[PDB]
Amino acid sequence: STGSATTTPIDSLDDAYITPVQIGTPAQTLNLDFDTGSSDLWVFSSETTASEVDGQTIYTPSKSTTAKLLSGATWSISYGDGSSSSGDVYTDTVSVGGLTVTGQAVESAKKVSSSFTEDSTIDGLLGLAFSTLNTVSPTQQKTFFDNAKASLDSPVFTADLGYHAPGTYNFGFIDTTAYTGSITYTAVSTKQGFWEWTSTGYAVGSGTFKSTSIDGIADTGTTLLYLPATVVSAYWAQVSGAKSSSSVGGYVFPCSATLPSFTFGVGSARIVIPGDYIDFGPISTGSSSCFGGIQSSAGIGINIFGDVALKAAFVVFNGATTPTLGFASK
Ligand SMILES: NCc1ccc(C(F)(F)F)cc1
Ligand SMILES: NCc1ccc(C(F)(F)F)cc1
Repeated sequence: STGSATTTPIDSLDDAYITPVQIGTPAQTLNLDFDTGSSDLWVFSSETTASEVDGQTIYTPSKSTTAKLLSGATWSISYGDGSSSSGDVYTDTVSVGGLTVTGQAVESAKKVSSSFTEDSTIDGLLGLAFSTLNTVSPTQQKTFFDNAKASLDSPVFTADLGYHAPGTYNFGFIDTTAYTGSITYTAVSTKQGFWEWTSTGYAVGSGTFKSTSIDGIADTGTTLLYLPATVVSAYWAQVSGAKSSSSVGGYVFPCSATLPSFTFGVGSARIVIPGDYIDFGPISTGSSSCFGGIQSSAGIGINIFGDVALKAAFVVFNGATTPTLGFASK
């Protein structure tokens, strides 16, 4: 079987993407953030503290004839940006774009951090990293992808994120009309639970390509591109007036500047990120300083190929027994 769902940016900056997901019987439709950097499916629910809910659609297990409380199970998660949430665990039927999994662990948030409360358009997260990162205790739970793997025509899903436009998550098949040229596959390390791979280098604008290994993770749940300080400094040096601001927490640049493109290597192939993708707009309403989409990973400890990079490509997450990542131009 297969599944296919449209994913839509939540705002005009492509800060995140939401995808409708059907949970329960009868279906309750929630808009979830598909996150290949985490492995928990958690939702705002009727059990969430009422003051921590501001416009979200909530999952109500008591109205689902297929929901079962997973006795004694709890979950607690903290994301790399400081966000967190926690609660209890149900099992229920979950469907994405026609692809149905029964007995999926649905983690019901009793408490959420402020950053989720303020994001009225995101009803929860759907983790798509490896199940070793799932936070359910005492019994670890499998991701939606892991549960679906057996019935999928092919153990893959693909991410086709749009620039200021809707995109597609496909499960179980590779749409050969969605990209140009060939798909270049590269090896994945699962030792930390992430879709971790090694990029073969980079180029700034029309400059020479610098062959150098950059280890990082493919993370649809992170907005920006986080790279080593040496790379990020070489990019922003080509933007007149750009500077790293400690008060802002990263590189900013004059909104009137034109940004050079950024190329990253996948094996022998090259993925070009247009300079317009790196502009994340004024740091405050009316400001003439704009926030950059390429930032240093030094404070983070891991390099992150977030949405800025991934939306420049058609990306195959190959969940075969030896997993690989595929990249194609589009
Ligand atoms: N998108 C989920 C996520 C969030 C943070 C991290 C970090 F910061 F730990 F690398 C990885 C993955
Ligand atoms: N990387 C996971 C993640 C995704 C979204 C959010 C936000 F924006 F909703 F706070 C935080 C953390």
